[PDB]
Amino acid sequence: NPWTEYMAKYDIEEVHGSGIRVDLGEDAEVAGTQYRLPSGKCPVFGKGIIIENSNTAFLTPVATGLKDGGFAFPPTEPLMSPMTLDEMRHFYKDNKYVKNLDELTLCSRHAGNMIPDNDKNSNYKYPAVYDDKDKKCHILYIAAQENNGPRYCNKDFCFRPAKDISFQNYAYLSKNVVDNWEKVCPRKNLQNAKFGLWVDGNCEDIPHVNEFPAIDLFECNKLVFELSASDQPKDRYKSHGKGYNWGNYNTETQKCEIFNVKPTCLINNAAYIATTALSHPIEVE
Amino acid sequence: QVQLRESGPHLVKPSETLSLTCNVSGGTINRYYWNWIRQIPGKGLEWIGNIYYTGTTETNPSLEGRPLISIDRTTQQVSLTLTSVTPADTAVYYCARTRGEWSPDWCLDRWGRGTLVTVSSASTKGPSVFPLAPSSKSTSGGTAALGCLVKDYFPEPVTVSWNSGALTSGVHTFPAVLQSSGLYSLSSVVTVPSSSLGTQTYICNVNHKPSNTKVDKKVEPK
Amino acid sequence: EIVLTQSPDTLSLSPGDTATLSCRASQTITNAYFAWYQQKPGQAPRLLIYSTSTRASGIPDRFSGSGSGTEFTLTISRLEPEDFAVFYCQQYVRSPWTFGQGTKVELKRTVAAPSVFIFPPSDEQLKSGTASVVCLLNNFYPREAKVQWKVDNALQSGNSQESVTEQDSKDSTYSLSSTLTLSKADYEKHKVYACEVTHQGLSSPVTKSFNRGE
Repeated sequence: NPWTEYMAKYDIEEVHGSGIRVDLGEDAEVAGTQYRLPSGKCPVFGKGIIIENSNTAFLTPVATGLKDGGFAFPPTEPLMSPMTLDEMRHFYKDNKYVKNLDELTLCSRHAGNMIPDNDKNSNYKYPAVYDDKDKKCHILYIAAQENNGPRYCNKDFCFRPAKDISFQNYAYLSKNVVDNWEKVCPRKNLQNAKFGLWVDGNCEDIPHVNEFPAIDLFECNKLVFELSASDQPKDRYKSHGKGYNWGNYNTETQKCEIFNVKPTCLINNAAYIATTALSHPIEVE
Repeated sequence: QVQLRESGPHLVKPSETLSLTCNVSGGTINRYYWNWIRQIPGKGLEWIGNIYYTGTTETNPSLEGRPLISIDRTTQQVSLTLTSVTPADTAVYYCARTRGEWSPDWCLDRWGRGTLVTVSSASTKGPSVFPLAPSSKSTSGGTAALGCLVKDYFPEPVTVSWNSGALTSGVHTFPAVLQSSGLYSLSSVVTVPSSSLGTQTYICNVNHKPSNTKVDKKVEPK
Repeated sequence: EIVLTQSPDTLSLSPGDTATLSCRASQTITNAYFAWYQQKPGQAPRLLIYSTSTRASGIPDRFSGSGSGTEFTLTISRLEPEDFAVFYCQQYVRSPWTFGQGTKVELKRTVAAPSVFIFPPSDEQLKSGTASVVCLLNNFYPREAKVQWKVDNALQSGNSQESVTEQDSKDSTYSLSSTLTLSKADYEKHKVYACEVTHQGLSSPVTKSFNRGE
């Protein structure tokens, strides 16, 4: 199959290998207590956390002294989060490879160097969110992504992960974000292209898809993110990247064709845009 | 049961800024898109802009970027900030809520009562209620017609009730007219039994929000 | 923007009849993003159908929407008095969201002649230097009517205005109010003030008049 090299980054179960909507693909112990931890190897472009029971942004620093704080790192001296791209590179000026590393990888590694709650030898590494409008790297103290159930969130934190135009310039980063994600991770939606399966030397349509109405490319990406692999309901729950991570958006018919099988070839249809749950909800190439 | 209510000025000068507020009560603002809709007398309904509780807003390019929409989650009130207003902006403004979050549910199933906003250089003036007294020229046999004339007020709107809402049957409150003087005149009438004129008191209650004036006028036969 | 055009602009249908409303679009509209609305006087629009066919909550099955591409129609099976209102179509495929100009559906009823009343200017207004004479036409159908003012048999022009109420909620009739305004100086120079009314419910024109304080 000639598309093997090209379509490799769309084998999300391999390049990413963890939940997308909720990323809790690994476990780690901090001070003797085991906690769940984001482990996806690819950045989740456009993903953010919405706090529905408070007027607080999830990148606000956690409270220190509750509902008035967010999911971000507590203030520190010297300050570690939030740190701009320029601040990060001068903070690691001595290291050679920080010059090479890009914004997202540097932000992920900067968060990984934060010692979790004075546990020098803990596997835990805080996840990070990078803003490309402010060029700020936000280290997330709270690695949780969703707590929204009728048990105690029908009437009030209560929060959910989602794609939003507000989160347009955000990139959710786990500790395992690879430094070569530009080549092995999906970021941009493919214009005039449609995912398909390569069978018997031909690129055919995805055999079975779920068709949902979608008014634009952004909504189709939001739908795909909602139905994508997650490591939380609503090791048994760990998706390992298995899920409805791909969608073919038909612009003319305003349909969002979502499927749970890794695509292996592309089809040229000028009315279609190929999107993945990890892809940026707006950018195109 | 979610109730939406608009609040704002009734008169705004040209080139000023029009600020309106939509107090959302009885339901959450989350997962819903909040709109501002305007119908100009002479045209149909017009869409102004959107806002999601995340902060995302879309506006109508026809308004030329004048409208600015914001949302306060703590107070659950949605605001409209329209700059460089013009008399053409004179209209009734509604805030409407979409059926849901996803695109097929973007129909507007929840609406406010709407609030009238007039854009003009004219100044606010209170009304003058005059009695339309019953007479032999207003009594057809056993039935009598009476009313009170709300004249020379600006701007709209005016509301009229009779006997503090006790008298409703036979009442007719007509649309106002814009006189050549630039002020509005309105008439409200009611038909009553001809025999009750000398034993029943009829009072018309005229309410004028722009000037904050409430006036009660006793209409007596003459 | 997408332009929506409705037709017909007006309809006079008796209760029990079927109303067909049409809405045309300047470009194709996906079925999932078309809606119909009902608006009564003094009230905000109420949603009837969305997704071109899905009836809103609590809407009777008399209402039925349909269409595809650039053609959409709204049908009301058996009109009853509570249904008569103005109806709008809407599209939300591409921003800006747009509406049709609307269709007014009047309730056709039997002809009723107006009851004419005339009110002299109040002594209170006269003390302010102005005199207004009000002529009232009560509970008539159809809406078409004509009022002519005559001061001392002189037809008046340019010094009167009129307005008409909406269709009454009980008898589906109209009422008209006409105000003749003069300065008290002009008012006191004349004696006879008459209101002349012509309507198809009247065999011949009716005139209600009075003498100034006599």
